[PDB]
Amino acid sequence: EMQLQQSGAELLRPGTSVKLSCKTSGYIFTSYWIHWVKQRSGQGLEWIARIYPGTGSTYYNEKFKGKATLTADKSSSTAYMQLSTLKSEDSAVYFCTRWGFIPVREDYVMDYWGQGTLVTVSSAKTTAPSVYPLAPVCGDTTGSSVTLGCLVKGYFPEPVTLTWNSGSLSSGVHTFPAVLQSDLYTLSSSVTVTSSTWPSQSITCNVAHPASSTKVDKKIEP
Amino acid sequence: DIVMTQSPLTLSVTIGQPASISCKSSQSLLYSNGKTYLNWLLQRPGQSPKRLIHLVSKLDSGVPDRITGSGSGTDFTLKISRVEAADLGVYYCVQGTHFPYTFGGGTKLEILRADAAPTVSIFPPSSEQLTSGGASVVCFLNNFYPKDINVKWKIDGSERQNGVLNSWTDQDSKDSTYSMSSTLTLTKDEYERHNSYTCEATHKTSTSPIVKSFNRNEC
Ligand SMILES: O=C(O)CNC(=O)CCCP(=O)(O)Oc1ccc([N+](=O)[O-])cc1
Ligand SMILES: [Zn+2]
Ligand SMILES: [Zn+2]
Ligand SMILES: [Zn+2]
Ligand SMILES: [Zn+2]
Ligand SMILES: [Zn+2]
Ligand SMILES: [Zn+2]
Ligand SMILES: [Zn+2]
Repeated sequence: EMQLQQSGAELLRPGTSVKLSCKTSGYIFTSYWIHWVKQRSGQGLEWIARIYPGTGSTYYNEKFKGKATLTADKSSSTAYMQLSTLKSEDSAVYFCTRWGFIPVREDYVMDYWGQGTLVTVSSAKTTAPSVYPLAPVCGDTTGSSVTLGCLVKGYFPEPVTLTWNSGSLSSGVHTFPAVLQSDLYTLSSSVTVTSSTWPSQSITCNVAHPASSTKVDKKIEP
Repeated sequence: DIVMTQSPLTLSVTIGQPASISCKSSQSLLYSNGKTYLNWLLQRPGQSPKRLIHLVSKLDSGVPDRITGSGSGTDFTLKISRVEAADLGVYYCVQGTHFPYTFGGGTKLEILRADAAPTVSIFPPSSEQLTSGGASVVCFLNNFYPKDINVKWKIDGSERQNGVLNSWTDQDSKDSTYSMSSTLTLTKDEYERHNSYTCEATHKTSTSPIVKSFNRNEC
């Protein structure tokens, strides 16, 4: 089982630098090229560079010379990419991938990708979120079914993790993408259960904001 | 660098029907060794991209042969013979013939289903929030199709445009519907000065606006 695990989300101050890691397992690290790809705002992908861990040989997209530096630690099977002097355009998700093109064969083996690392370049302060329970009044959907919600607001930076009943409740759950407004994010999630479940049994919203080491659970009560 | 142009921007197809995506390049992608390094990738919602095709028409291992690729020179096409729900996501063509490697802008494939009217829920501010001097009124419009919808907030009969925060989910794999969240935030003091709070929506499934409201009072 071939796997690439990337480091966690980074919030970087303008003008500073960061080193992202891509830990691999399940294959011979020194025998394949590892490529790094950048993704901005969504549909915008760009190819950065590639390195052959066996020799240290690297090739860079001209645009990224001086911006990206690739290295690889053979003893730990980890590839790294250092980004220098961060600016607005560097806020993006970066992926590492064992692309699979075998130059000698002029053919390909399967591509495996890391999960991606989100980098946020900002000088804005880290702020813990306030979690608010949303119990129905009109948004009860009469009888039969009832929808509840959780409002997470005023935090920075992303991400925040939200589950219901510790992850035990995932059916009929809708978690909306966080939206930034005045240097703070707001996120919400709704969960629909049958009138027979709630309020009889408890429904709790679980929120974690790693950047501020905030872990909060909110019980939705009538 | 080679510019890659994809058409169309979005594709809306019903399950069982065929789909076709085009990718054009500014330079021929024929390498000097006679091979054409044109790849097609799929990025499913919330997932990393995955290669579907290499060398124009060769499928990667484990990729369904419902998918086929063709083309040469500067014109390429990806075709899906019969669309299934798992095909939802964004498709990109990427060329490796000319350094540096470049990608097309992407094409989003959305599953076209039967119209679905929104299930709307409205929530007044929690005691917790009021305590802090803030007041947010939340409206959830769940499981509707098409995605096109207009939401407006009205307080005591007048439209409120300031303080609104909207968010949408991507198309759901499980039922091909969309969901939306709309939050109106005001001070506790102003919140306590009005009576009726209305979440109003405009959607294909109704000739008149879809409404959900509540009147705040005490007892
Ligand atoms: O390098 C050149 O100048 C000559 N060309 C070659 O050697 C062929 C390279 C073919 P390829 O399909 O591996 O190119 C790529 C590599 C990574 C990509 N990605 O998206 O990660 C996208 C395309
Ligand atoms: Zn092949
Ligand atoms: Zn060239
Ligand atoms: Zn050339
Ligand atoms: Zn008034
Ligand atoms: Zn009045
Ligand atoms: Zn009023
Ligand atoms: Zn009044």
